[PDB]
Amino acid sequence: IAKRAEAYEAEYRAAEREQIELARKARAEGNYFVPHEPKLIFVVRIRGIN
Amino acid sequence: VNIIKKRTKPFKRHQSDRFKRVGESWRKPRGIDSCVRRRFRGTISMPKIGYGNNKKTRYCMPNGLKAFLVRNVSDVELLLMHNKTYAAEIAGNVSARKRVEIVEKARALGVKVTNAGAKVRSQE
Amino acid sequence: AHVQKKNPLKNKAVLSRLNPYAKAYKANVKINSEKTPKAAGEKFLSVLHEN
Amino acid sequence: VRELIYKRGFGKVNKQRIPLSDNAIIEAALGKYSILSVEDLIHEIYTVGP
RNA sequence: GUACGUGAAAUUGCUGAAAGGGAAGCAUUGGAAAUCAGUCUUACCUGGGUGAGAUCAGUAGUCUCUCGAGACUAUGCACUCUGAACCUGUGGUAGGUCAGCAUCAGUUUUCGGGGGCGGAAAAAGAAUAAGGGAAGGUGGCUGUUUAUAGCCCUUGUUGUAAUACGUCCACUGGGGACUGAGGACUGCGGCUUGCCAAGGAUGCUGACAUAAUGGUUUUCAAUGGCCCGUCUUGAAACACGGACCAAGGAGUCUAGCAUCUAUGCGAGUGUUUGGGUGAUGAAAACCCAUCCGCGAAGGUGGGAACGCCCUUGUGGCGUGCACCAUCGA
RNA sequence: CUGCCGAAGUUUCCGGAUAGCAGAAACUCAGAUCAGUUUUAUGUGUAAAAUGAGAGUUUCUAGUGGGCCAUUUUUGGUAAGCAGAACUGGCGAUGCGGGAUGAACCGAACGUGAGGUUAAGGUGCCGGAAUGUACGCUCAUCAGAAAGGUGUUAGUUCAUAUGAACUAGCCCUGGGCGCUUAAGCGUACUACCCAUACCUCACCGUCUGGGUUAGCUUUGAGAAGCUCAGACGAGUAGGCAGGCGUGGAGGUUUGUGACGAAGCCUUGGGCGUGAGCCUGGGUCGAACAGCCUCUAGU
Repeated sequence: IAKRAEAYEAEYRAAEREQIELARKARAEGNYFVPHEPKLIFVVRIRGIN
Repeated sequence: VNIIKKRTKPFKRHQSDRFKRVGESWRKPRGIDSCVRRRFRGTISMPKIGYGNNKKTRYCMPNGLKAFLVRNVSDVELLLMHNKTYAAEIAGNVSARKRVEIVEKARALGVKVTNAGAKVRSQE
Repeated sequence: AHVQKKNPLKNKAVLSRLNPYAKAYKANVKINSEKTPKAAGEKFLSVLHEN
Repeated sequence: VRELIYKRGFGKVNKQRIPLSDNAIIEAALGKYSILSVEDLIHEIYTVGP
């Protein structure tokens, strides 16, 4: 479990670094980069049962 | 586990104060348009199972003992092994003669008597 | 079992029960002060500072 | 994603709202899917795994 | 005390109490006055002495049971025991209520500090070598171009400036409130067998108790709340019924039918028309003769349960209830 | 007296039989089907992916078998309104916060409590909460919460600094006290107030899912017991369940009672969610009760 936590944190930090580096390059050479569409959202109910 | 009650005041019947033919014993108001039955503000409460007390504290006097009604001196003997949780209530019609026999026996047994000073009188 | 609910964030001992990684994190990392390569396209700046 | 599962993440074990305060609960229900601890549960949610 | 058992409520008179600007009324929260709840260090343990007793005698008898288990009667008080009674302790620990702080735990609300990554790698700005420009023009003279103020723009400009914003910290330091449910032991973790903030509160103290904490009554203070039942009407509006109190007062008893459940028996079933009988209520109970009533007039697959296994588990091979499909009769 | 479930409020044929809703039982399956669901795609329907939930039968039996309001949809209207059908929800069986108050509006749907935070609405006072910050607009001599104006405010456009024509806002003319660069309006951003709502915990009950015997010195076998976990809690008609109480009856407590039964009153003390119960004091003077069943002029 501890090692699987190492891989997950490494995967998360690499993903954030890749996305930041992806946008820096596009801004550097002028092309426009669209980030990948997210697959996960968190819904919160706001209206009651009436 | 201390003796804590969800409510002190009794449940009186609705409109039982106005009338005298109406008894204070709680009666469920079945009136079709009864707003007091309808739980409006400024009205009275109503018995619910939500008002029950702790099941490890139900029937417990404020000092933690549960009242136990002893008719004669035989009954006060069986509280030998529950003296820490039960208190020997003396029945109301037990004469002053057997009333002393019950209190003197219960004093040595170690149990607590709730009405040990009724109809009797000490002498030094 | 589980008489009470203890917050993994608030309680550090429950965190060790759930996170056998929290012992070694070192969350803060120096990823700067290494001749930062200022990245900005010149034409990107031109279209930024227009109208 | 991490904070909700830690502070407010309750399993569904035998149709009961069982809090996830120990890693044995997740693996007893999600052992067949190689989910064995809370970190894996976060990774199965955040990365949207199979 | 013959207006005579108990003497309730309505209702009325006297007294005491508080309250009393067109109601009252009740509910919450208290306060006040008035009044009750309940109080208890006391016992335990240990030490010795003194006299004891007995369930104890390197002891003697009877009784009832089943050798020894009781109840006793002598006899001695050791050997133990009786925390046995007293002196001896002035030895040691001290039962409820209420406040105080502390270390913790859960739920929180509120101030902080320190940092990571990201954004025009903030933008700026200062710093910073210039150029150009015009101004609301300094100097020169409204006009003018850095002067005897300079500014702005453009580069240049240190740099990886810093701040801010956004976000993260399994970074950290304080303040305050409300909770203690559970009751040996487990479990899961960390520190290193032990210990711990890890499967729910424990310590240090005090005061009160020999009143505090409490409860009840009247009243007041703040917040509130349109008369109840019926009927009407979505709803009300309503229209009714209600001067007050006590007592009386309305799905009951029975034959028939069907259903569900319980019991006895089960291809049976049911004594009580009647007879036998019943000495202690004998209208009960108990027993059975002849009728009579009501009943009575095969293959295929899916399947409950079980066995054999056997790569086990998975499944297969089967045997197949109730029943359902099917072919059937 | 308490606890659980709880409609329908009406189709459809035709006073009814149906149905439907709710139950109650019996079945078969979760490796099976579903959904006031959403997609995909084939031609709005149909068919085949996600999101969830176990889903489907048979039997028999209570109640309903109205409406009102609102939304919408239309048709006509008809002075004008409106009317007429529908359409779909809400109330009706439902309390609470707000709207001055007020059944239809805005919130939110209910066990008893402690803390926390909110929704709608609010923070001048009554009134819990900033006489908050920034920016404007409003002058009413009826504010405020069709038009005209020697009415302003900002102005725009066009003419040659001035006018004309205009643009728009607002005023004038046609809940209380008070408020006036607001305590009015309009926008924005902070902070705060509080509901039967949301969170965390306690407790009562309900349902559901467990655990428990060669009854192991944890002793917790009234197995009808003890124990563990989670969610839940409006309610009429109606369905189901457990209890409290009265008179008398067989059993029982080797029950109570002239040292005071039953009864009665009383701001005595307790117990139970409650029906009810136990007890102290005062009167009182001859009977009475707890428990298991039987029973009814309860």
